[PDB]
Amino acid sequence: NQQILANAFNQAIGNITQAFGKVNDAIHQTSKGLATVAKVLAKVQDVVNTQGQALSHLTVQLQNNFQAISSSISDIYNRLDEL
Amino acid sequence: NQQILANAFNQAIGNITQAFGKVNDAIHQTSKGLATVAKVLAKVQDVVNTQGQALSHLTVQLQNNFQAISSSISDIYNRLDEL
Amino acid sequence: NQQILANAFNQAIGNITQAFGKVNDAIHQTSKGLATVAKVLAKVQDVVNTQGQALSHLTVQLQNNFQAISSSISDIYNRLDEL
Amino acid sequence: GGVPELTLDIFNATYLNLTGEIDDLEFRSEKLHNTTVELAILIDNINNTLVNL
Amino acid sequence: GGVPELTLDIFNATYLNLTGEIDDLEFRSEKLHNTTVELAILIDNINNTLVNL
Amino acid sequence: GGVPELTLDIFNATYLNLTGEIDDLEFRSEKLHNTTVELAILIDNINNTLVNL
Repeated sequence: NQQILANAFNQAIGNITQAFGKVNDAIHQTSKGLATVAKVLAKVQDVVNTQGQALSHLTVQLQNNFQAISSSISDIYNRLDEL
Repeated sequence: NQQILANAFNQAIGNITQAFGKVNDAIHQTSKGLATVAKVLAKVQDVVNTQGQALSHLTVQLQNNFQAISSSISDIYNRLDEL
Repeated sequence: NQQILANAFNQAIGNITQAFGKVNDAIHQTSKGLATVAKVLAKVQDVVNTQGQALSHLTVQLQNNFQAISSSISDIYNRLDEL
Repeated sequence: GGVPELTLDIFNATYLNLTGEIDDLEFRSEKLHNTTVELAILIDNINNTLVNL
Repeated sequence: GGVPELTLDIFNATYLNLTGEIDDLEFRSEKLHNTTVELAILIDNINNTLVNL
Repeated sequence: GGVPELTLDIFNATYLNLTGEIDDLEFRSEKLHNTTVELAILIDNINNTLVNL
């Protein structure tokens, strides 16, 4: 009975250590996974922000351009009406 | 022998509880990690969608503007040719 | 004493199996979570890249348009000055 | 000089809808939290089986 | 009035390439799945060691 | 024909700031790593309790 119990214990222990090992592997995988996510975020932030900045700058430029064009057209019509 | 086994068991149990505690900490960390990801997504979705919307609207506006400019230029040339 | 130890062991084992089961559920959840992230990334990449491409193309188009407009205006002024 | 060709491609936005995924993440994060609570219980239960012979 | 200055900065897109990371995630998610299968085996094995004295 | 209406909406960018979240992820990933080291220790400790009767 005592040897039986001892054998059971040993078997349980081996299996338990193996189980914990597997869980440790999983934890390792998760660690890696989160770090990857962290890296991806950096990349997205940068591209996204760059795009936003460009878009903003683009609209400012466009506003300037269109304003100039409007002025030009007005002047052209003035000249035409004087003609 | 029986006391020896009993001592082994107790030692195993303490260590096993500690191991499970560590795994629990890891699970907690993972929970937090996923929630953070969930939050980040919301942010990205919004910025990205906003940018897309603006870009779309911008092109519509630009199309209108260029159409008007084309018409204007055509009229100007008509006037010039009449001159 | 031996029966007592045996009973303790059995109790420990049941609880230990349950604990491992819970950890397994957590691992499953994590697996699912990472896959979801992987899918989300694909989506973001695509939208973001599409937007970037459009923006780039848009600026090229705009440059062409403005160049043409500048030329047109120059010609108009030439005609006006000849008038 | 004539009227210039001023073409401009309209951008038709594809909207990023991440609410399902969101969400799915949210669900996972709370399932993992609930697991932590159950695991705390089970750990104290394993601790209760220490023999005193 | 003369010809107007109509400057326009060309946007040179930097493309987001997430395929490696993708991928790496995919790999992690399947490794975790495989862990669940092995852990189910090991759990049933621990259950088999219950004594009947 | 008169001067054309050439309206253009200025886009005011909202910047994506993910540094806190970053970061928070980074912190989680290293906490999980440290857990792996401690768990390796505890596993070898459980292995040391095998009886030889």
